[PDB]
Amino acid sequence: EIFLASKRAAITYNVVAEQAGVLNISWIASADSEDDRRASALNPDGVTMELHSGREILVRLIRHDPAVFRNVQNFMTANLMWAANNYGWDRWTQPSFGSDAREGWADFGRFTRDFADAILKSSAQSADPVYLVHDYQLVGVPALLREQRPDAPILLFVHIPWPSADYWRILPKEIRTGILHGMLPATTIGFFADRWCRNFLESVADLLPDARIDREAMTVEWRGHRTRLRTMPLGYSPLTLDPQLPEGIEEWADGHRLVVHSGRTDPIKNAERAVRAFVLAARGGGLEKTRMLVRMNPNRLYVPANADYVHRVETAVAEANAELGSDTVRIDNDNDVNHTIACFRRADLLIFNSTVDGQNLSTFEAPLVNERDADVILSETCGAAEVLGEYCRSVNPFDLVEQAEAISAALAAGPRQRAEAAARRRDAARPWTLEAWVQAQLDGLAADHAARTA
Amino acid sequence: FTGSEIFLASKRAAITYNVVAEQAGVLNISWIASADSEDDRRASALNPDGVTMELHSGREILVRLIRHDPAVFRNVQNFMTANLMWAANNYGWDRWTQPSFGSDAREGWADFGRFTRDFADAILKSSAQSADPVYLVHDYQLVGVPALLREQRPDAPILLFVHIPWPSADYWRILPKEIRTGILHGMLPATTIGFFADRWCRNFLESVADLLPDARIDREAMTVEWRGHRTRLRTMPLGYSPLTLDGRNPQLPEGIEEWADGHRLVVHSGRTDPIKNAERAVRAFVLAARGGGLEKTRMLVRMNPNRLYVPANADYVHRVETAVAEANAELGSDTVRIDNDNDVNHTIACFRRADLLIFNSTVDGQNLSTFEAPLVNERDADVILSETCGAAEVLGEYCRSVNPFDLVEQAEAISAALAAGPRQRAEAAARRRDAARPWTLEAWVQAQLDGLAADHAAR
Ligand SMILES: OC[C@H]1O[C@H](O[C@H]2O[C@H](CO)[C@@H](O)[C@H](O)[C@H]2O)[C@H](O)[C@@H](O)[C@@H]1O
Ligand SMILES: OC[C@H]1O[C@H](O[C@H]2O[C@H](CO)[C@@H](O)[C@H](O)[C@H]2O)[C@H](O)[C@@H](O)[C@@H]1O
Ligand SMILES: [Mg+2]
Ligand SMILES: [Mg+2]
Ligand SMILES: [Mg+2]
Ligand SMILES: [Mg+2]
Ligand SMILES: [Mg+2]
Ligand SMILES: [Mg+2]
Ligand SMILES: [Mg+2]
Ligand SMILES: [Mg+2]
Ligand SMILES: [Mg+2]
Ligand SMILES: [Mg+2]
Ligand SMILES: [Mg+2]
Ligand SMILES: [Mg+2]
Ligand SMILES: [Mg+2]
Ligand SMILES: [Mg+2]
Ligand SMILES: [Mg+2]
Ligand SMILES: [Mg+2]
Ligand SMILES: [Mg+2]
Ligand SMILES: [Mg+2]
Repeated sequence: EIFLASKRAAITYNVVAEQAGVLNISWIASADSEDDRRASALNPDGVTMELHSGREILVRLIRHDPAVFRNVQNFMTANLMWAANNYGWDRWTQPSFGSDAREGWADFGRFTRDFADAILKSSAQSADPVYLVHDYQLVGVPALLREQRPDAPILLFVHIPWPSADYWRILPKEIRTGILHGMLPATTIGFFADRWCRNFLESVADLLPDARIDREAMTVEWRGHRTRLRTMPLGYSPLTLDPQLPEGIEEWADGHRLVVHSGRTDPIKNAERAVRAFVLAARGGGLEKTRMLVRMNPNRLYVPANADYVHRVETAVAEANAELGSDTVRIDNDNDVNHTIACFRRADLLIFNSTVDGQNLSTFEAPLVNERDADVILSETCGAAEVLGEYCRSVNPFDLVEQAEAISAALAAGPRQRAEAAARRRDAARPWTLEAWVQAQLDGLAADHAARTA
Repeated sequence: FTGSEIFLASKRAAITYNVVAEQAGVLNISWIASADSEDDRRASALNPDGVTMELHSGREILVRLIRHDPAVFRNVQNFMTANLMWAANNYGWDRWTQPSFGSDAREGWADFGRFTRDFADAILKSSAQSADPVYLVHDYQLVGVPALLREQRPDAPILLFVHIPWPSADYWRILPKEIRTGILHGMLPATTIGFFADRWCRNFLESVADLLPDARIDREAMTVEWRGHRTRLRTMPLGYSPLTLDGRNPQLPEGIEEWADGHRLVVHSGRTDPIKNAERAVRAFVLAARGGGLEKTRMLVRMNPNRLYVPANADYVHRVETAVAEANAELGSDTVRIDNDNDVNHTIACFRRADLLIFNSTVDGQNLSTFEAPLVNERDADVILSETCGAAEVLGEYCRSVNPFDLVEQAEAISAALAAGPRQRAEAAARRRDAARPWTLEAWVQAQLDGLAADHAAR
């Protein structure tokens, strides 16, 4: 009786996919490629997939209008909404919204309707449907489901940050209020971090004059709807972690301590500042036997900011080597999860210094697989820092001096200090499994639902 | 405050041989400010007690200039206060690419601690032969001063009044740890902290709650309790100084009256500062005009040069020039003009002539022009006002309140303002003047005194 939906499914012929497997339910997601459109058309029952975890799932892909989907993905969600929720605008010079934003918003409504139709069509014969709506791209869905199913439990879980009210307000009026209107009819809105729940509540208080927020209870009362905000942290999926280095890396790292920065090709991952911080720390000859690997996993390169970030990182690494000597810093840029885990295991120092991050799962996974008791530098603005920051070197991701000094201190630490820190850090990470988080969703929603309906 | 001597301090005294200057005039008290130059130091040495200065408003004040170490000051001014600190509180960083703080930021903090001890020392020396001093400390360069005054004058009323925004907690947190905490430690010992807008007070309380684990905030009482100090946050709006708006009819700058002659005139006016948002103003104008529709309309971008040595400000001027060049290329030659000077007679004259006034700041501590301009305007000009100006909390309901980042919204507001008839414009402008008129400098000074006295009484 549980229905699960999220936009992104990268199929070839994922946390939401693992959750589908845990609950043994179908997963409604978007067809993006032509192959998905064909597979979906040819397979009305859904497409079956085995995940690495060994879980096997059924995925129902929605065939959107291709132009609507193109605009929504490339412009609205991955670019505009991304910069709105992940703090990428300077205000002085960007953004400047024109007609494109309005057409994007209309297209967004159409995409939203596609998901609501799929979810309602699929649940139509269900007497007591439970709706789990995942991701920021589906923020419009709860209002549509609520209109048809006034009594259904609806969780909206957002995997990315929620920005401060002043920053949320950057968006065009129809969009900044329209998104909030779409979300509040949910029974429960979930984020990974208290800071995001707080920012959400402030955004609502600021923009919606009829809303009453309660900061202590973390609730909104708005036009009938009572909505509860919950923080439900996620760390890792053990079954997905249950590898070998990329080519050249083991021999290149052989006689050295290895610093690893790892993340998507997304500006929030902050590899440019990580490299510049390493350079400050290595500035001759502050460090001698150390190399740095920048592991990048290509993702949404249809966004200009993402392409431009890659170039900025490449430029920084070349400048690093020009300074520190040839082959001090390398980039390895592929989407092999096996390579990522291998890099995690080999690291002497792990850097997850994001400008901001909804959670950051790498900061749980990496210490859990690392067999060198690697120290971890973690940005204070990652959702993960609310659970793990006391066990890592928590840093301001904009301060190169602070980061360089953390790098230097981490590499100076002996194996006995590193052993003890790493043990505490693993102990803190270990409870935050995918299975526990799924349970947290259902438990939170069940509790809130009784009050929501009342 | 019977029996009290009041002391007023602020950094900026652009004296060549200002709101704080007018306040010194209102209260008949000396103004302690920074010697920027060699001339300033000489004048201050020659006149230990102070230099007499007539303001154009007609008031006469005594100004006492503090000699700083020349290098300390140039760095505090050029890098810290004109540039780094400005971007922090006026929202000029994208986070993805800027800022990246290096060793210069830590040295800058150290220099800032010096400039701060300079002011606190001078203030305390000046008040040393006073039994019951009252300290009015103005604007963001002096954020460190209240802690030092409190340390040496535990029972003195201290107001710190910040003229610029206070940013959201997440944004304030961009700053290096020593600075983001250090500045809060500096401010909280004040009896009262004032801002021009409620939003700034709210953001300040959030920053304190976020960074200072020892502090307790009350969002409704607007208070902080931290390590002993109870601090009250107050919103004290300021609009205009009537003594700068009376007197003879001002004259327009060279050629403007001719050029604007047969046309409706859109005026954007402001300092050469990215927050003033002229580039978007011009692009919104172009969207509203093209192609036909605003045929008898011209646009004047009045810029007042200030801090052009800051790269962000130089870049802004370049972007505006570029947008004006592109506007003219599109709409026809000489449709949009830039006119730059710091002539206040020219500014008032342009306010007077405007058919449409645009004050569309990306953010603004208050913006006083949005009060002055409707008060002197002779044409019932409409006002487009950014919702992110502190002024909008008082005047937003009486103007066309816009999201300053939305070109479509702004173009539609330009079109709607110019489509309005004389009776609608007359009625709107009368309500707008009525809403603006009470917010005088004199009333704001009284608000400072009244708030401080009340908060001090709650010792
Ligand atoms: O499509 C947006 C991103 O979704 C994922 O990342 C978000 O959700 C993660 C947990 O599922 C968080 O750790 C992270 O902070 C969020 O950005 C996905 O991992 C990314 O590849 C996507 O860009
Ligand atoms: O030195 C910073 C600026 O100070 C003034 O502007 C601030 O204070 C004004 C009121 O005194 C507000 O209207 C404005 O929003 C603030 O930015 C001064 O007018 C500016 O020239 C200075 O750059
Ligand atoms: Mg997307
Ligand atoms: Mg992007
Ligand atoms: Mg808001
Ligand atoms: Mg609600
Ligand atoms: Mg990543
Ligand atoms: Mg991304
Ligand atoms: Mg991105
Ligand atoms: Mg950098
Ligand atoms: Mg930290
Ligand atoms: Mg001077
Ligand atoms: Mg200054
Ligand atoms: Mg500052
Ligand atoms: Mg400051
Ligand atoms: Mg510091
Ligand atoms: Mg504290
Ligand atoms: Mg006056
Ligand atoms: Mg006169
Ligand atoms: Mg008090």
